[PDB]
Amino acid sequence: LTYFSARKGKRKTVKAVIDRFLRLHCGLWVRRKAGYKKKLWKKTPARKKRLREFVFCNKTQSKLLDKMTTSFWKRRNWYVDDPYQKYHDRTNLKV
Amino acid sequence: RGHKGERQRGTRPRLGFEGGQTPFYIRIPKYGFNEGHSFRRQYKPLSLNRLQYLIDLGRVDPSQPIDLTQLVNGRGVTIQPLKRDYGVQLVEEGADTFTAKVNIEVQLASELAIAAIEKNGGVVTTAFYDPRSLDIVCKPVPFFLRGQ
Amino acid sequence: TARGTPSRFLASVLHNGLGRYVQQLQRLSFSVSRDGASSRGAREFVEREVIDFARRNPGVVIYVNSRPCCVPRVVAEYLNGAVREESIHCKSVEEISTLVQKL
Amino acid sequence: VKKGFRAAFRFQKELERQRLLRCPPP
Amino acid sequence: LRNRVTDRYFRIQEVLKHARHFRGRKNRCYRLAVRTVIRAFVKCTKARYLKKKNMRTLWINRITAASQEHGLKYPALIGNLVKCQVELNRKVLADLAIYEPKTFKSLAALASRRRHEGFAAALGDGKEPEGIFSRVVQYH
Amino acid sequence: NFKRISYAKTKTRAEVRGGGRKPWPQKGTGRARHGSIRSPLWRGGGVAHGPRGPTSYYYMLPMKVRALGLKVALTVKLAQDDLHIMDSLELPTGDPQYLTELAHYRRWGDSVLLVDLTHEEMPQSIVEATSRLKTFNLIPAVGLNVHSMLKHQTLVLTLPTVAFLEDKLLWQDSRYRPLYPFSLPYSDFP
Amino acid sequence: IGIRLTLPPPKVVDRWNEKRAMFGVYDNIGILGNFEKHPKELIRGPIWLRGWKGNELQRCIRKRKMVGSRMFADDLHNLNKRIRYLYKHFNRHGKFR
Amino acid sequence: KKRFTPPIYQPKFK
Amino acid sequence: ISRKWEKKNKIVYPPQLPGEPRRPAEIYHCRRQIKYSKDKMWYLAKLIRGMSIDQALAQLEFNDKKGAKIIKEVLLEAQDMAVRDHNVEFRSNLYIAESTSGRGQCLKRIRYHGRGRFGIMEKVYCHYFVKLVEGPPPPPEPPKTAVAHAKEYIQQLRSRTIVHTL
RNA sequence: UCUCUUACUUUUAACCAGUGAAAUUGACCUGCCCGUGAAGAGGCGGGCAUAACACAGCAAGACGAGAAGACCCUAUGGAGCU
RNA sequence: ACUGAACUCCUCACACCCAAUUGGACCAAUCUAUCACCCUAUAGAAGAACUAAUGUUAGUAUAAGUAACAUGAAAACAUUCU
RNA sequence: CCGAGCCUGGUGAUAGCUGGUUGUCCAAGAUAGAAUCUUAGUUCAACUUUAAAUUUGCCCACAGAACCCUCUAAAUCCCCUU
RNA sequence: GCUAAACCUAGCCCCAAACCCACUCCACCUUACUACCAGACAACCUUAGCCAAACCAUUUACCCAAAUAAAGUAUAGGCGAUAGAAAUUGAAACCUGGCGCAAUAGAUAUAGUACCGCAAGGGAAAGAUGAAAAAUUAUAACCAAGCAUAAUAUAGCAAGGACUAACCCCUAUACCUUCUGCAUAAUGAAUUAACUAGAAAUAACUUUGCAAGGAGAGCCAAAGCUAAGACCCCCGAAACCAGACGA
Ligand SMILES: [Mg+2]
Ligand SMILES: [Mg+2]
Ligand SMILES: [Mg+2]
Ligand SMILES: [Mg+2]
Ligand SMILES: [Mg+2]
Ligand SMILES: [Mg+2]
Ligand SMILES: [Mg+2]
Ligand SMILES: [Mg+2]
Ligand SMILES: [Mg+2]
Ligand SMILES: [Mg+2]
Ligand SMILES: [Mg+2]
Ligand SMILES: [Mg+2]
Ligand SMILES: [Mg+2]
Ligand SMILES: [Mg+2]
Ligand SMILES: [Mg+2]
Ligand SMILES: [Mg+2]
Ligand SMILES: [Mg+2]
Ligand SMILES: [Mg+2]
Ligand SMILES: [Mg+2]
Ligand SMILES: [Mg+2]
Ligand SMILES: [Mg+2]
Ligand SMILES: [Mg+2]
Ligand SMILES: [Mg+2]
Ligand SMILES: [Mg+2]
Ligand SMILES: [Mg+2]
Ligand SMILES: [Mg+2]
Ligand SMILES: [Mg+2]
Ligand SMILES: [Mg+2]
Ligand SMILES: [Mg+2]
Ligand SMILES: [Mg+2]
Ligand SMILES: [Mg+2]
Ligand SMILES: [Mg+2]
Ligand SMILES: [Mg+2]
Ligand SMILES: [Mg+2]
Ligand SMILES: [Mg+2]
Ligand SMILES: [Mg+2]
Ligand SMILES: [Mg+2]
Ligand SMILES: [Mg+2]
Ligand SMILES: [Mg+2]
Ligand SMILES: [Mg+2]
Ligand SMILES: [Mg+2]
Repeated sequence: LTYFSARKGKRKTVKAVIDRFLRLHCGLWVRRKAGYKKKLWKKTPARKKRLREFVFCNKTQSKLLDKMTTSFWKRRNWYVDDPYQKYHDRTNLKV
Repeated sequence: RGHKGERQRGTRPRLGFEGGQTPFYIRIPKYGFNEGHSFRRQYKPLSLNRLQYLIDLGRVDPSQPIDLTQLVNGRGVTIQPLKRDYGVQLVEEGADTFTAKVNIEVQLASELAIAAIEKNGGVVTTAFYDPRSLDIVCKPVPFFLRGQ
Repeated sequence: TARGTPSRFLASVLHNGLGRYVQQLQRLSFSVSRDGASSRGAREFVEREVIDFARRNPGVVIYVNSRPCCVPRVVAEYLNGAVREESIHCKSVEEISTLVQKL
Repeated sequence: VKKGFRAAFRFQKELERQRLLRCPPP
Repeated sequence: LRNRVTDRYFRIQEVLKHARHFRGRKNRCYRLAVRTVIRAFVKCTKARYLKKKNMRTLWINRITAASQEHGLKYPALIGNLVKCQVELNRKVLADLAIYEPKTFKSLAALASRRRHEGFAAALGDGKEPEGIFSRVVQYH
Repeated sequence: NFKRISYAKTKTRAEVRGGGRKPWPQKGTGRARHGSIRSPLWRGGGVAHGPRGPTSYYYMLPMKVRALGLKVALTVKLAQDDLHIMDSLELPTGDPQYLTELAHYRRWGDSVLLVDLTHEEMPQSIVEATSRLKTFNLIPAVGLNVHSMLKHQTLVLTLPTVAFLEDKLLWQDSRYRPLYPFSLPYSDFP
Repeated sequence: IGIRLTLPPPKVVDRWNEKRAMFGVYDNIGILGNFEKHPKELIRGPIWLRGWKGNELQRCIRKRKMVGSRMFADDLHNLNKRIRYLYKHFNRHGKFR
Repeated sequence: KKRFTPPIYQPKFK
Repeated sequence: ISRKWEKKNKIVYPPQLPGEPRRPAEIYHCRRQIKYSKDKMWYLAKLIRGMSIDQALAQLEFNDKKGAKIIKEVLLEAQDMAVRDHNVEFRSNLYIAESTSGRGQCLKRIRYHGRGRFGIMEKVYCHYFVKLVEGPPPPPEPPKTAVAHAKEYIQQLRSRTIVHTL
C-alpha cells in the first residue's frame, strides 16, 4: 500500500477506507450496510430498517483498517457539533 | 518462509486483496463520514476542575485577565494552530466545588460554565481568533523573533 | 566410537586395596593470572579454599605459579607418570573445587 | 590475507604439537 | 570481505580426526567423511541395545550347553532354580558354568530334585509333605 | 554510537562495470543457467547483501536521561573515593613532573580528569603542565560527559565548577515542558 | 589450505592518543551550555545525513534531494536505478503484508 | 524447428 | 616448488666410537624437470628398486625406454659423486635403497578437436629420485615355508582366550 | 543382393618406442535364483556361489552417456499470422 | 514351561528422539570502547558460520598412458634408387 | 544459432514455475470449510505458537430433543455429581 | 617428498574541502596521422517501454529551486492500484577523515592492453626471499585434493558391537530436494580451496526516564509521552521499447 513513499519516505493510506469508514478513538470502526440504497421496492420494512443502521465491524477487519490508515486518522478530534462525540471514549468495559 | 509459493518467493498481493473476490473495503458503499473534516473547527476542552486546579497550584493567576496566552504559558492546555484548533472551549465538567472569582476569555462556553463562573463574581467573554492569530497568541515569542 | 579409539583392561596401578591405599596424585600446578577476568574464580579459590584442600590431604604437593596468562590452567601429575592438564578459564569457585577434588 | 590473530595462534600451537610429536626430545 | 572465516581448518580437523581409520576416500575428503562419521556415530548410539541383547543370548547359549552336558534342559534349569528362591541371573550362571563346574553340577542337581518334587506334587496334589526342597521361606 | 557515520560501500550487481549480455543461451549448451556475468554467484561479481552507502547511527535520548546519567556518574565517582574537589587549580612551578609526582603521592591513579570552567580563566601553569602529558586532561565544564568520566580513573572538579554542575543539573528537575526550544528568551531562563 | 603459517605482526594501539582521550568532549553541551548549540551540530559527515537516521531507501531519497543536483552523471544514474529498485523491493516484495 | 547451439571457445591466454 | 632431496647430502653425523658398527654411506641425488611421464618413469624406478648398481646399469643399458638413458646418466653421476666426495672407496659396492619418481611442473596446450570444441593437453614433466647405500645388496626375503605357516597357526590357536567373561 | 559364403592386398587391428585427448564420474570392498518393495534389486529376506590379479573380444543389464522431451497438459508465461 | 522391546522395575542423573511454523538458552572468526598480554573478559556493530543451487574461479583426479599423431630405402651422409 | 539480426541502455525487466537458502541445544507443534478468470495461487474461517486477565473446561444421570405413511440401527445433543 | 602451501602492498571505496584541464619541432576530417588549387550540402522536433493494477485497453513516483514541519493533509485517480501539493515556519560562517577492503576482496585494470567479434561492442589473469643478490648460503622443515615411499586375500552403503589378532562372528536399504510415499532404476553432486543467499514499516512485548502531562518548536494524550531492543532472501526465462552497427 506504498509502505515507503517515493517523495518523503513515509507510509500512505488507502483513500477508499477514508471514503467508506469512520474510526472511533476507542478502536471501533463504524460502517454502513451494503446495498442500503438499492432495490428498495422489493425489501420488507424490517429489512429496510435493518439496512439503514450505522453498524460496527469485526476485530480482524478493524486491524486491517488500522493497517490501511496512518496515525493521523487515529487521533482525538474535538469537533464543535460532532454527532458521534459520545461514542468516542468507552465506558464500563471489563476485559 | 514455509514451502514454495507466493509465501516463500515473497511476491504476495497487496494489503486488502481477497483473491479476486471484491474486497471488504470495496463492497461497502460510500458515505460522507470524513467529508469536510479539514475545514471543521476544533476546540480544546477545559474543565472547571482543571481551571480550579491550575489556580490552586500556583499556576495562571486570578489577579490578571485570563486569555489564551496565559493558559499556554501555564501549559494548562496545549493548542495546535495547525490541525484546525480555533482556540479553547470552556465546559461545565467541574461546576460544583468551583470557587475562584476570575475573569476569563475563551472561544466557546456552554451556558452552565458561564453561570458557574458568574456565581462566584467573575466575567466570561467569548472571543474569536483566526488561525494566524492563533499561531501568534499561543506562542508570541517565535512571532516576535520573526520580525513582522 | 570404540573402534576408532584405543582401549585398556581394568586394573589397579600397584595393587592399592590389598595393602595400604595411597593417594595417586603427586602435584597440582596452578597458574593464576594477577589481572584478568578469565581467572577470577581461580583467584578466589587461591584466596579461600586451596589452603584447606592442602591440609585435607598432605600427600599432594600444590604449586601456585601466579603468572600473567590469558587462560589459567591446572596441571596434575600422577604417581605412575601420566600428566593430565585441564583448564580453569572462567569458572566459579564451586566448579574449580569439584574439578580439583575429582583430579 | 585473512585478518585476525586467534586462528593463526591456534594453528601455531598445533604445528608445535605435531613438530614435537614427530621428533620427541630426550 | 568483512569478517570472513579464518579457523575453518579446525572444524575440518574436528570432523576428520574421527575418520582416520576409514577405507578409501572417506578418510580424506570432508564431503564424504561428514556422512560416514554421522552414520558411524548413529550406529554407535544404536548398538547399546544390540550389545545387551547379544550378551544375554550368549549367556543363554552357554547355560544351555552346560545344562545339556549335565543331562538337563535350559527351561527346566531356570524354572527350578527360580522355584527354590535362588535368584541368580544369566551372567553369574554362565560364569559358574565356565569357571566353577562343581557348583554348577550342584545347581543342576538342585534343579533336578525340585523338578522331581514338582512331579510328585502334581501326581499327588500334596498329601503329605509338599516336598522338602519346596516350602518357600515367607517374608513379612 | 550517535556520532558514528560508517563510510562502507560495496557495489551491487547493478553498479559493477559491464555484465550486460546473457552468456551461453538458455536451452542449448550443457552448462548452468546464467543471465549475466557480474551476478553475485560469479567471481568478480557484485555483493548481494553488502553495506549500502554512508550510514548514520544518530538517535537522541530524552535530555532528562542524559542529565540523570551525569548525576549517576558523579555519584558513582563520589561513592568510590575517587572524586576530588579543588578550590582553585594553580601550580607553583608548571612542569609536568611536579604534577605526576603529586598525583603519585596523593594516590590518585594513572589517569585523572582535571575540570575547570569557562575555558578562559584556566591558569597558565596547569595548561603548560597538561599540554604535554597524555594521561592528564583539562576540559572546560561545558565539556563534561559520561565517557570521559568512566575512562579516567579519578576526577578533579573546582568549586565554581561544582556549583555550575549543581545548578545546571538541578535545573532539569522542577522544570516545565519545553513548548519551544530553550535557546529562545524564556523570561526566567538566561 | 586457508590458514596462515606464521603468526602476524602484533598490532600495537595507543589508548592514550589525542583522539581516544578526548573522545566525547563537548558532547552533551546543550544541557549545560544553556542550549546555544544542539549535539547534532557536532556531527561531521555528509551534508545530507547530518542528524538524521532514516532507512536505506530514505537515505538515497534524501541524497537525491539535497545533493543530486551536483552529483556525477554515472552516480546520478546509479542512484535513480537504486531508488527505483528499492521502491520495487520495499513496496511489492517481502513478507509481512 | 532446427534446434542447434553454437560452440563456445575459451580465451586463448589460459 | 620444494627442493629437499638436494639438502640431504649436507647432513653431518657426530664421529663414531671405536666399539661401534660401520654406519654405511648414504648418497642422495635427483634430476629435476625431465620431459617424460611419471608412470612410465615409475616402472623403471620399480625395476631398479632393490638391485645392485652394476646389475641396475646392466638392466638399463638394454632397456628400450627414453627414461632408461636418463636414469643411467643419473646413476653414473651418483656413482661418481659417491666415489669422489662421500667417501665410498669401492665403486661396485653400492645398492639402490630408494628410487622413485614425482610429478613436476607442467604446461597446458589446446587439442583442437573435430568441431568448434577442444581439450586441454598437458605437457607433462617429472622428477627422478635415487638413494644409494654402500655395502652388498641385502638378500631378498624368502617365501615363508610350511613350518612357518604351521607355527603361525599354532601360535594363533595358542593366543585365544575365554571371551566375554571374567 | 541371395541360396552360401571363401581367398588375397591396403587401411584398420595386436606387440615395442615417443608425444599424448574427450563425453562420464555420490562413495563402492561392484555375483546368481526366488520373493519383497515408489509396483522391473549387486546393496532388503531365504538359499546358492565365492583365493587375488591383468591382457583380447561381445553388447544382456547398470530403467548406460551427450540435449532442465521436440509427443500430452498447466501458466490470468510469450510470439508469428488472419 | 521357556525365549522374546526404547513397556515396567532395578543403582545413579534427569530440559537432552516429529514435517511447515513458533518460543527460549548459549556460541567461533572480525572491528571498536575499556581490560588483558602464550589469546582472554564485559558491552556495541556487522559483507557475522556451506556435505549440495547441471552455482563462479583455480588445482588435481577417473575415464587413461586409452582414442589419435607422425619419417620412402641404401649410403661416402658427396649421391643413387622406387 | 531470422516467424523476425546484432550491440548497448530501461535491466537486479517479470514470473502463482524449478533449484538453493550456511553454529549448538531444548520445548510446543497435523488441516470442518467458504470465496475467487480459482483449484500449481491468495484472503477469511479451524488448528498450531507466545504473553497476560478471569473462572470454570472435559468425562457426564433422573428429566428432556414434532413427525406419516412400512422397517427405522450403531449413536448423538443437553446434562447436577464424580 | 613431488606437486605444492603462506605472505603485505601495489592500490582501490565512501566523505569533507576546493570549481578542473588541455601547442617542445612535424603530421591529423582525402583511405585521419597524407606540405600545396574554384560549388560554396549542413543543428534547432512530446521519449518510448518493462513493470503494478495479480489480465489489460485511461492510469504506474523518476521531473534536478538545500533540511524539519504542515503531511501523506487538501486534492487527482477503470474515485483503484496508486499519485500528491500549496499558504505558513525556519536552514550557526573555519578545522587534512573512516567500529571501509587487502590480489577469487577493493575500480574491469599491471589494462580498456592481450584476446574475440567486419562493425557497434565484449573483455580477462597475474606479484610475494632478503639490511645487504656487488651474500646464491643451506636450509628451515610441519598442513587440502592427486601420487610415491607402501598393489591385491572369500562377503557385500564400507560402519558399529567387540574381541588376544585387521579380515573371519552379529546388526545395519548413502545425503539433500520435491513428495501421501524415494535405497529406489526421480532430481543434484569427481574431489579440494576461496566466494556465494532475510534489507523495512504501522500496530504490539520488554526495559529505562518523566508524569496529567511527555517530547531539544511541528506531534500525541479520559495513564499517557519519549528512547532502545526485536521482523520480513539468492540465481534463472522466452519477451517489450529506444538509440547505434552491419549487403
Ligand atoms: Mg525449494
Ligand atoms: Mg503449494
Ligand atoms: Mg506478482
Ligand atoms: Mg530383554
Ligand atoms: Mg548493467
Ligand atoms: Mg535474464
Ligand atoms: Mg576482477
Ligand atoms: Mg568486485
Ligand atoms: Mg524380482
Ligand atoms: Mg544402482
Ligand atoms: Mg538414458
Ligand atoms: Mg523440463
Ligand atoms: Mg488460472
Ligand atoms: Mg497473459
Ligand atoms: Mg504481457
Ligand atoms: Mg512484434
Ligand atoms: Mg520409559
Ligand atoms: Mg555478501
Ligand atoms: Mg555471509
Ligand atoms: Mg568450501
Ligand atoms: Mg551435465
Ligand atoms: Mg557446487
Ligand atoms: Mg604406446
Ligand atoms: Mg579402455
Ligand atoms: Mg591406433
Ligand atoms: Mg527475479
Ligand atoms: Mg496457479
Ligand atoms: Mg522439481
Ligand atoms: Mg517435541
Ligand atoms: Mg470474477
Ligand atoms: Mg500488470
Ligand atoms: Mg583484481
Ligand atoms: Mg595429502
Ligand atoms: Mg556380512
Ligand atoms: Mg523404504
Ligand atoms: Mg542442508
Ligand atoms: Mg507422485
Ligand atoms: Mg538415483
Ligand atoms: Mg523432477
Ligand atoms: Mg549427475
Ligand atoms: Mg557485394
